[PDB]
Amino acid sequence: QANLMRLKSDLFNRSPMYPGPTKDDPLTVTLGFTLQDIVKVDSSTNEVDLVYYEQQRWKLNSLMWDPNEYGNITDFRTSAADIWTPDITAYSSTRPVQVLSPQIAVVTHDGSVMFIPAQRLSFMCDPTGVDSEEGVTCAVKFGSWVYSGFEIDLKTDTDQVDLSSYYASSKYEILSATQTRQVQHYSCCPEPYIDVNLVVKFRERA
Amino acid sequence: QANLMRLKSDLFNRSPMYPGPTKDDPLTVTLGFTLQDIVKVDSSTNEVDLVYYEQQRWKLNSLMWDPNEYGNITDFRTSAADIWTPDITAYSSTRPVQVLSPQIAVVTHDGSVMFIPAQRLSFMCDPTGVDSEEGVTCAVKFGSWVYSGFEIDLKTDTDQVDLSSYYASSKYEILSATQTRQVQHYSCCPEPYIDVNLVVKFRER
Amino acid sequence: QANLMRLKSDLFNRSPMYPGPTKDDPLTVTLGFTLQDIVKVDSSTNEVDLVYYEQQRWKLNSLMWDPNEYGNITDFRTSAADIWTPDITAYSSTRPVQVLSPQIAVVTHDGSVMFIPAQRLSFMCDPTGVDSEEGVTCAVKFGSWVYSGFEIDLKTDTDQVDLSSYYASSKYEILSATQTRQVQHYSCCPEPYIDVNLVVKFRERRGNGFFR
Amino acid sequence: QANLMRLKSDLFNRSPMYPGPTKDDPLTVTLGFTLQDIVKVDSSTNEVDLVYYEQQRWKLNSLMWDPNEYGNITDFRTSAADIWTPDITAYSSTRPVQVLSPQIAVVTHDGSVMFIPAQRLSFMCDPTGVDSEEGVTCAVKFGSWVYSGFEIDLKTDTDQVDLSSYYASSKYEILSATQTRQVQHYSCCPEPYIDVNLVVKFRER
Amino acid sequence: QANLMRLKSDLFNRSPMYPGPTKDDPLTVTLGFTLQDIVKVDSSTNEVDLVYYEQQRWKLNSLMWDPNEYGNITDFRTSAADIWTPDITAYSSTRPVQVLSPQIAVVTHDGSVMFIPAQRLSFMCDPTGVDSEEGVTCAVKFGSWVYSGFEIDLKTDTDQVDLSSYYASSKYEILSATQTRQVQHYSCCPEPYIDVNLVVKFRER
Ligand SMILES: O=c1c(CCCO)ccc2n1C[C@@H]1CNC[C@H]2C1
Ligand SMILES: O=c1c(CCCO)ccc2n1C[C@@H]1CNC[C@H]2C1
Ligand SMILES: O=c1c(CCCO)ccc2n1C[C@@H]1CNC[C@H]2C1
Ligand SMILES: O=c1c(CCCO)ccc2n1C[C@@H]1CNC[C@H]2C1
Ligand SMILES: O=c1c(CCCO)ccc2n1C[C@@H]1CNC[C@H]2C1
Ligand SMILES: *[C@@H]1O[C@H](CO)[C@@H](O)[C@H](O)[C@H]1NC(C)=O
Ligand SMILES: *[C@@H]1O[C@H](CO)[C@@H](O)[C@H](O)[C@H]1NC(C)=O
Ligand SMILES: *[C@@H]1O[C@H](CO)[C@@H](O)[C@H](O)[C@H]1NC(C)=O
Ligand SMILES: *[C@@H]1O[C@H](CO)[C@@H](O)[C@H](O)[C@H]1NC(C)=O
Ligand SMILES: *[C@@H]1O[C@H](CO)[C@@H](O)[C@H](O)[C@H]1NC(C)=O
Ligand SMILES: [Cl-]
Ligand SMILES: [Cl-]
Ligand SMILES: [Cl-]
Ligand SMILES: [Cl-]
Ligand SMILES: [Cl-]
Ligand SMILES: [K+]
Ligand SMILES: [K+]
Ligand SMILES: [K+]
Ligand SMILES: [K+]
Ligand SMILES: [K+]
Repeated sequence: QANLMRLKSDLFNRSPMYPGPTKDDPLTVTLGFTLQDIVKVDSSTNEVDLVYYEQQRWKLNSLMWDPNEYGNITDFRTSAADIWTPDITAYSSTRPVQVLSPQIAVVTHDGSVMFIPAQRLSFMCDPTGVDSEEGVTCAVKFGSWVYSGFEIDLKTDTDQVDLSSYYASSKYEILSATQTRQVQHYSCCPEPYIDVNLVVKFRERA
Repeated sequence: QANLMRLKSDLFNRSPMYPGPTKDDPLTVTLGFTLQDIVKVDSSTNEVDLVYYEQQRWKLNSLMWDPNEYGNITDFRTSAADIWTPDITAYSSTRPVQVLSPQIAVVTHDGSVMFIPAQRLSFMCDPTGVDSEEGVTCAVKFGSWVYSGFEIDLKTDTDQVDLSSYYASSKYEILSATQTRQVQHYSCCPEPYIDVNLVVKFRER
Repeated sequence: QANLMRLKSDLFNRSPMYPGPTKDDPLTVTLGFTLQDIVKVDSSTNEVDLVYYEQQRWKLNSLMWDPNEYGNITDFRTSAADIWTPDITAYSSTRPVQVLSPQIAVVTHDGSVMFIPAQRLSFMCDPTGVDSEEGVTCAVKFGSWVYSGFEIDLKTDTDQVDLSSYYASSKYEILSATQTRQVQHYSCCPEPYIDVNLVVKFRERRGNGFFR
Repeated sequence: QANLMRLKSDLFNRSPMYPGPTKDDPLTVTLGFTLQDIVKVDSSTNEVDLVYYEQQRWKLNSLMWDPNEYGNITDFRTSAADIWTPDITAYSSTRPVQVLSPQIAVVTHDGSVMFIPAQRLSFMCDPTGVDSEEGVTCAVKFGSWVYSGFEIDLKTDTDQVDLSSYYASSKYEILSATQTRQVQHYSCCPEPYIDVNLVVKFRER
Repeated sequence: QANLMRLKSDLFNRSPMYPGPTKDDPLTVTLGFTLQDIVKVDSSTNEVDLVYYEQQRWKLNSLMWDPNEYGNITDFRTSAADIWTPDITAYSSTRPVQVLSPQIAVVTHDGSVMFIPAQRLSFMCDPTGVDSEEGVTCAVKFGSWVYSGFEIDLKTDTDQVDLSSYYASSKYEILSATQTRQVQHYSCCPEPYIDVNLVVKFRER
C-alpha cells in the first residue's frame, strides 16, 4: 500500500546508508533476554546450548518521519538488511549463533527501532554438578565486538531475564536468570567496552 | 512462452514489491499441515524432529490480472523470491528449519497465492513415555514472528492435520494430530498475536 | 572464444529467461539413475543415505540455434544457473539433498538439454532385516514439487536402474533397482502429479549366496 | 598499485568471460596432490576422510599480457571468481568437499594459471584391514564432470603424490600414494573422459 | 553522520579496490592470538578444536586521510567487505574455520587497519598424554596461502599468546602458548613463505 511504499522509498532509496555510531553521535542499545530453553549440556567439552530471543532497541534521528505526511503511519515492519543493526556478540560462543526467527525489525516514527532475533547459542559453561540440588551457575556477555562505550552504550530495563516462556518440560530447571550492564577492558584498546552479562543458575529438573 | 513472460514483466518489473500488510490493509493467511514423519526423538535434550509440508494461502489485490489481456493465463508458478511471503515461524524450534522443497509458489489471477514448503523441524518436546500404550503429547505454535493480529490473522480450513502421507514404517504411530487457531500475548507488546497450535499425540509403533 | 561467446550472448542476454512450462506449452523430462553407493542405514530413525547421479533431459524451442550462424557449434557446456531446470524433488527426503557435482548442463542446437547432478539423499526407509539373506526393499518418488502432469510429464528410457558403477566394497550389496513412471494425487489439488519411483532391494554385504 | 589495477581492469572489465574450453579450443589441466592427512575412517559406512591440496595448472591466450605495458608485472594474485576454473570433481565423494584455503589463483603473463585449493574429502573406501601390517588400499578418480578428452585433457608432472607435508602424528601412515592418468567411457556420452586416479595404501601408525 | 559518510564515499566509491600487495609494494601484517578455549580433543582422529581471536594489523597509503578535511575523524569502523584483508590461513586445519565475530574492521587516518576475527579452528594435533602432568604440545602455522615473503611479511608484537581471557573452567589448562615468526618453503615454488607458528602445551585440568 501506497503510503508505506512512499515512506520506505524516502527513508531507504533517497539517502545514503547510516555509517553506524561515532564518538560525536553515540547510541544506547537496550537489551533484554527471553530464555526459552537450556537444550543441551556437554560435560566432555564444557559447552551449554541456550535457545532465547534477544530484544534490541535503539533510536536514529535519520529514521524519523512525520506520520501526517504518510497517511498517519506510526511504525512499519522492514527487512533488517534495510537498516543498520548493532553488532551484539556473545563473547564466549563456541559455534556460530544459529538464527531461529525472520530478520525483520519494526521502525517507529520517532526513529526508534526494535529487533527481536531468536538464537541458539553454544557457549563456555562447566555443567559439573547440574545433577545436584544447588545446580550450576554459567554466564555469557553480550555486547558490541568493535565499538567501545564511547560509541555504543547498553542498558537493560530490568535485571530479571524474562522466564515467562521458559519450556516447562526442559531437562533443566531455572533457579535464577539475571541480565546486568557491565564494563570490561581488553588488551588491544584503552577504552571501556559495555556488555550485558547473562547469568543463569540451573539444575536437572535433583 | 510469450504471454506468461509479459504477465511476469508487468507484475514484477513495474511496481515496487508489496511492503507487507498493515493495520489499514491486513491479511489473513490460511495454514494447514501434512505430517510425513516423526523422524527422531532425543530423550537427552527433549527435542523431536518432524518432516512435514505446510500449505500457506493469502491474497493480494496487487497480484491481480485480467486473463483476457494475457492469453487466458489463469495462474502461474513463480520463484518465492519474486513475491512477498508471510514470516510464519515455529515458536519453539531448537534449530533453523531445513528446507526440503523448491521455493516456488503458484499465483492465481484473483491475486491469491499458494505456497507449500516442505520442512524438517527440531522442536521442544519431552518424549518420556512414548514407549507406553498412552504415548506422549507435544505441541508447537506457528505464527508471524513480527506482525500482530492487526496485520496478519490466521485460519485453518480444518483442525485435522492431514495424515494421508504419514510414513507407514515410521518408528512412531500418530494417535492424533490437530492444528488450531490461538491468540497469545508477549512481554514486548500489548497487541494479540495469532498462531496455529500443532498438537501431536504419538507412541512407538 | 568468439563464436561460443556470441551464441551465449544471443541465447541468454536478449530475451527474459524461459518462465517454465505451462498447460499450453508442456514438457517431458526424461530421468534415469546411476546408483553409486548405499552409504548408511539408520535403524533408530528409518533413514537411509544413497549416493547417485541423476540424468535429466528436456527440450526447449527457445534454446535452438543454427550452427551455421555460430561457427558450426552444435552444443556447449553452461552453468545450470543460465537456464531453466526442472524442480525434480525427492518426496520422502528427511534432509536437504547434498550436491556432489558441478552445476553444469550441456545444451544442443536442437534446444535439447542434458544435466547430470550427483546427489547424496537421506530418505524414509525401514532397514529392519537388511542383515538377512533376503534383505529389504525401500522406495522414494522423484517428481516436480509444483507442476502437475499438465505442465511436466516424466519418462524413463528404461525401468532398469544403472548398477554397473555401484561401489563394489559398499557395506550394502544391491540386489536390484527399478525406476518406474507413476501417477499420484495430493489433497491440495485435483490434477495428476507424475513421479519416477526409485525402488532399491539391498542387504548387508557378508561370501553369502543370493538364493530366493 | 597503479600498474596492477590497470592490468586487472584491462583483463577483466573489457571482454565477456571466457566460455570454457571447446573442441576447437581445448585445454590441458595439470593436476598433482599434496596429501596432508588421512583424518578419519568410518567402518560403519566405508567412508574415509582425506585432507590434501590439489595443484591445478592451465593456460589461456585470453589471460596473456606484455609485462612492458604494465610496469614489468609478470604475474598477479586474483580471486578465483575473476577467472574460469576447471570443474575437477572427485567421482566417489560421499559429501560435498569442504574448502580449507582462500579462493585465490596466480595468473602469469603467458596466460598460465596456477590454483592450489585445500580440501577435506569424504570418499568411498572400505578400511577393513587398516590395523594390519599390509594395511588397505583405497582409490578415488578426479576429472572434469562435464568435459570429454576433446575439450579437457589432464596430465600429471609426476605419478608420486607429494608426501613432504604428511602429518607425522596422523593415526594413519602412508605405505604408498600414486596419481595416474586414465581414460574411460560413460553410458551417457560418446567421447572418452580423462581422470587422475589417486591410489593410497595406508595402515594404522 | 555527514563527515563519516563523506569520508567513506571518498575512500571507497572513487578508486578501484586495492589489488593486494606486490613485489614492488609489499606489506607486513602483524599477527597475535588471544586463546579463549581448548574446546575439544578427538583422540580417534588427532583433531583439536581451539576458540581464539586473531588480531591482524597492516597499513595502506590508499586508506590515508587528513582528519581536518573530515570533521576531525581519526578512525572509523567498516565492514571487512569494504577493504582488502589478508588471506591468513591455518596450514593444518581439518575443517573450514567457523567465524564467531562480526566482520568489521577499524581504519585509522594514517591508513592503518586493525581486524580481530574470532574463530573456532579444528587442526591436526595428537592429544595422547594430555591426561598426564607433562601434557602435550600441538602447533599450527598461520600465513598467506598465496603470497610469498616478497609480497606479505609477518611479525608479532610479542611471542607470548594472550591468555588474559582463557576460560577458567576449560577441560584443559595451558602450560605455555607462543606465537613465533618462521620461514617455510613448499614444493610448487622456490620463494620463502612466512608464517606465525602457534605452539600450545596443555593438559587436563
Ligand atoms: O575487534 C575489535 C575492535 C575493532 C578493531 C580494533 O580497533 C575493537 C576492540 C576489540 N575488538 C575485538 C575483541 C572483542 N571486543 C573488544 C576488543 C577485543
Ligand atoms: O520480533 C517481534 C516483533 C517485531 C519487533 C518489535 O515490534 C513484534 C512482536 C514480537 N516479536 C518477537 C517475539 C515473538 N513474536 C511475538 C513478539 C515476541
Ligand atoms: O507446492 C505444491 C504445488 C504448488 C503450490 C499450489 O498450487 C502444487 C501441488 C503440490 N505442491 C506441494 C505438494 C507436493 N507436490 C504435489 C502437491 C502437494
Ligand atoms: O554431466 C555429465 C556430462 C554433461 C551432460 C551431458 O552431455 C557429460 C559426461 C558425463 N556427465 C556426468 C557423469 C560424470 N562425468 C562423466 C559423464 C557421466
Ligand atoms: O596456492 C598457493 C600459491 C598460489 C598459486 C601458485 O602460484 C602459491 C604458493 C603456495 N600455494 C598453496 C600452498 C600453501 N601455500 C604455499 C604454497 C603451497
Ligand atoms: C489521518 O488522520 C486524520 C485525523 O484523524 C484524518 O483526517 C485522515 O483521514 C487520516 N487518514 C488515514 C487513516 O488514512
Ligand atoms: C481465450 O478465451 C476465449 C473465450 O472462450 C477464446 O474464444 C479465445 O480463443 C481464447 N484465446 C486464447 C487461448 O488466446
Ligand atoms: C564450418 O563448416 C565448414 C566445414 O564443413 C568450414 O569450411 C567452415 O570454415 C566452418 N567454420 C568454422 C569457423 O570452423
Ligand atoms: C621496468 O624495466 C626496466 C629495467 O629493465 C626499468 O628501466 C623500469 O623502470 C622498470 N620498472 C617500471 C616500473 O617500468
Ligand atoms: C576540530 O578541532 C578543532 C581544534 O580542537 C576545533 O576548533 C574544531 O571546531 C573541531 N571540529 C569538530 C569537532 O567538528
Ligand atoms: Cl539505518
Ligand atoms: Cl508480492
Ligand atoms: Cl532456459
Ligand atoms: Cl578466464
Ligand atoms: Cl582496501
Ligand atoms: K543490518
Ligand atoms: K519472498
Ligand atoms: K536453473
Ligand atoms: K571460477
Ligand atoms: K575483504
